[PDB]
Amino acid sequence: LELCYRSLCSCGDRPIADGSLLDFLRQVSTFGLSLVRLDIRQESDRHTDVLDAITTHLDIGSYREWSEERRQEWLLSELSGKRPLFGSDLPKTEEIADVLDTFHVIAELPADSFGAYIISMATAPSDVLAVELLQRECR
Amino acid sequence: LEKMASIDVHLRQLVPGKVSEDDKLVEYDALLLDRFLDILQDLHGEDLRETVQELYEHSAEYEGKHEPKKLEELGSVLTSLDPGDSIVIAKAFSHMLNLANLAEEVQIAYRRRIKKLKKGDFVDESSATTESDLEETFKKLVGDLNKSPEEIFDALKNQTVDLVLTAHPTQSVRRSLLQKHGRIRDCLAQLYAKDITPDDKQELDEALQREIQAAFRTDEIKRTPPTPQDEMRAGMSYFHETIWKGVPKFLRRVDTALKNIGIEERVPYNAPLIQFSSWMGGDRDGNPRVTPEVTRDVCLLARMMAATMYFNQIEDLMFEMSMWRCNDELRARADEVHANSAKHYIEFWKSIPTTEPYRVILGDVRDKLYHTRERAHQLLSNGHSDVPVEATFINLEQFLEPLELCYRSLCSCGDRPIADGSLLDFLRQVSTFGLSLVRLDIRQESDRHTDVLDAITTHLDIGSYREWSEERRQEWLLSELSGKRPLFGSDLPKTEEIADVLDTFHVIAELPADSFGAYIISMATAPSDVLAVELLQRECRVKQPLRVVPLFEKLADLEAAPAAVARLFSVDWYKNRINGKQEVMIGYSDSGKDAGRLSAAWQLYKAQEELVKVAKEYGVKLTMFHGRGGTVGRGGGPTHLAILSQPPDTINGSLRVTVQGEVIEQSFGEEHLCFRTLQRFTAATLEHGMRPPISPKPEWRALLDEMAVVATEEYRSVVFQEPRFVEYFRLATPELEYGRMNIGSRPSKRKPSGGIESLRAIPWIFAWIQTRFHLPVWLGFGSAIRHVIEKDVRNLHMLQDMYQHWPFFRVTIDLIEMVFAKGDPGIAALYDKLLVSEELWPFGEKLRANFEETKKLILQTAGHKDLLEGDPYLKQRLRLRDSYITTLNVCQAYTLKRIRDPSYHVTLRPHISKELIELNPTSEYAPGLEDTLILTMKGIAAGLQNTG
Ligand SMILES: [Cl-]
Repeated sequence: LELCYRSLCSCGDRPIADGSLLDFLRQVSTFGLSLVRLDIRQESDRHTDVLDAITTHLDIGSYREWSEERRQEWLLSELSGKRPLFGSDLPKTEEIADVLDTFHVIAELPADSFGAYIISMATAPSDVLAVELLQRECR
Repeated sequence: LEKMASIDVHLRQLVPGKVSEDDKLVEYDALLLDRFLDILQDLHGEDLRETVQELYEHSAEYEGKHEPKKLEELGSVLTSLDPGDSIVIAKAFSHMLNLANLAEEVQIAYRRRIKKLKKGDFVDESSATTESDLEETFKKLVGDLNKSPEEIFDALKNQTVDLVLTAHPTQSVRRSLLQKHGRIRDCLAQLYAKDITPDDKQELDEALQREIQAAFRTDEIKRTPPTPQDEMRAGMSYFHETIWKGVPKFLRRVDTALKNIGIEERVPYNAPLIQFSSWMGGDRDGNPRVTPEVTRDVCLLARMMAATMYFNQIEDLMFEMSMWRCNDELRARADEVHANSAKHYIEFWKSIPTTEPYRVILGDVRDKLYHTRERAHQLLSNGHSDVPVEATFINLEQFLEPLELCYRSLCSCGDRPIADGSLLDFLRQVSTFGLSLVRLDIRQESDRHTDVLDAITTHLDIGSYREWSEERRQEWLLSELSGKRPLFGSDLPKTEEIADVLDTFHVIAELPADSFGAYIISMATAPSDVLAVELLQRECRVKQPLRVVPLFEKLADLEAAPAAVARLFSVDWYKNRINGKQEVMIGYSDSGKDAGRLSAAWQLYKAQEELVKVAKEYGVKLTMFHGRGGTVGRGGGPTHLAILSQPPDTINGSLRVTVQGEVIEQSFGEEHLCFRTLQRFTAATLEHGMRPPISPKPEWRALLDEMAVVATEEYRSVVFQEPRFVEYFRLATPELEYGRMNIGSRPSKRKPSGGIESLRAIPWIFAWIQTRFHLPVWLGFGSAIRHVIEKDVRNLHMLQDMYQHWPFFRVTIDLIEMVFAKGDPGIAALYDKLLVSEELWPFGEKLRANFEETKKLILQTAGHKDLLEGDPYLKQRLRLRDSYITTLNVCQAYTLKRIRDPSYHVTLRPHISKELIELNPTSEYAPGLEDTLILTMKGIAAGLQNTG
């Protein structure tokens, strides 16, 4: 389309180019390939549940009981690390399976489809960092 | 055309007497040779034929009296051939040798067994003419050992003989040419029916000639150095040739023999007495052509071949299964299956009525078999399918259940006889071949796994897994295998090699477990290698992981092996993962390359002893996997005693053996040959479990330990210490040419710049097989026997006692003697004269003296004056082959001088009638000297077959 527009303008057909063609380009740019971009939203407590099931599964303690500073420190060491975090061998409650499966769906779909991941009941940096880590470790 | 009268004369001079009274071998070979020479004359002219025949007669005179003048005459004729004539002569002699092998197979296959020729002891088990058949082995176990038939039957049900097909070290002959060889063998055989009509005999002769010409007029080069999938398709030929039909036939014969000692049952149809494993497409050790996709391909191809065969077989089964009376359960299944949509038998019945319930269930199974082939073909050809997995057979139980239902049902109605017909054969084929025919083993170097772990540990900044001591390696591997965190992801710097290893594991994880056997670590040395593979298997999400099998190759690896295995059993995680079963692999040829043949044989006996000690200490069922080069890897009769010779309790109802590519035709090409192969494997296994060879007298052990020390000293002092040996090896031997040419898919060296240590054992053996010298097999024996004889006058008597009463020693010596029969130092000398620098000639001379001395000593040990005094049948067949091989040797040697030395101009002779020179256009060497060389290699390889 930009090729058609450029070409038309080259030939002094800018008026023609500024008709249905310009409307089309603007619609492509505004609506993209999806019309809308879907935001995802989840409670922070669901992410805390997932991390606590992981830390319990690794016998490092309960991410839930950890102070915010300990949470932050662990989250930081993991986000900067080179080792993956968990596998199929992980006891997942129906809820924790919901959270992880949602991240897997996000990974298997085009980026043009998504906007923002929104943490309801956010209170501390560990909530945001938790989501960032789950995003990375869910590929 | 009284030309025939000549070849007859020469043939009878080659094999003077009769090895029995049904000895028609010289007749067979004369008949085939005459027809072939007439074909040669009709296609390439009277002069070409007269030349070829003069060459053959000279060669036969040589194999007779061994006058070097005969070699000078052969050479004189062969150098004066321009490349066209050289190709036609080499092709000619390759095909003539093939015909000799064919007449050999017929003779062996129809030789009447002489019940009066049995001596009564174990020596009888070294030749097919006096070995024990299945029933004779039952009677031996019952009489001499007073075992009850119930014990024999119970032993048999739980026994497994696992034959592993590997790629051929050279020309794994194309399936088409095998088919032709079959037609020739059959024509030969039928021509000698003592009741045949003249018109029948005429048409059979014309068919034989027709097929000899057909085989001669097929090219054996060009196209590609066949891809691993092609080599695998060619290896799977023997399932269609003989094995598919052969398994149910052998098992039924077992049933009869069990009946003949009072056992009323049959061998259970699901009992795995016979199993087939394959390396074709799975062994990647030093073979980059074998990729992950190669493994996926040969797995799917196997599933296709199996589904095809089951499909074709189940239609004859459907016609047989026309009964109506049935079990209540099977009637339920029939009404259930009758509720559905009949496409694969419109030629037979519009549809199948519920009054034929067996036919209903079977027709549904036929439908599922078709869908399995179609889905496997779509998976192979695309990568996806559209055939639902619920409409195919994904595991062997799905397949067996309806058939077992038919069998149970038939037996319920007193139709057990009907059930024991095509139905029983089918069940046994399902159980033996499974859904794949073969189970593919995977094999990789330990160093590749070490590379992967080192790249990981480097990527995690924990250090270099490579630099770590074995104890630190073990400790880290243990902490990780017991941990709950995955190890690595996509974010991992993978070299092309490391990507190959990981991708191979991913392919393994994405394929059915029925497809795989064992993961085999070449160059295993320490528990960390096995643990490394186990960890890579788990962290690559291989759901049902393979059994890990260490291949302890070098001598020090063998001494350290039982310590390693004990340490592995002593680890809790591994002990619970193996589920009480461990398989260890030994490579007779690999260890031979390391430390000589005698020292490797004795060290392998001792190492198996110690490994069984460990397995009993910890309560694990040990399974020894016998790699190539062994006593048990030979062809035919000798295998029987070789298996019987293994140290007590090393088998224990699970024999795993390599069927070498250079032997598979002699062991499975023909119906009788296959049956007797399966028989001697099953009988040898069964007997050895219950009647182990004698334990060696302590002086025998001490003597063999000393001999091993001296022998290793000589072998290593020659191969590794002599600086100019590597210079000689490159001249007197076509090893370099073998590495460059399109003969085997594998590189001959692991590191191109290394000496003999970096050379793989197969090109090591092959290089010296081509010159009829066989150094890798006998080197070291001479000085060892010399040593012990001089050390005490009486040690010779002890050696002779060992050869006559200790099976292991007898079979070892016997193998050496067989290899010497395929040897001729004079030809090795010809290679020296044409291809080796003058200042290196005495080197070869000394080596040949060793050759001679060793031969004499081996003879003295075996109590023989001539080689193979105890097996005149083999002596005969070998002599007959040698007359053809010798011409291919001389041709090979002069062709090598011609290739390496463009300054060696020869007085060529005029070309000899209509061509084959224009089938290799993109050759960097001469117009047909590369092809001539390749022909002589394939030919000599086929004539010498197996050594060590
Ligand atoms: Cl119809």
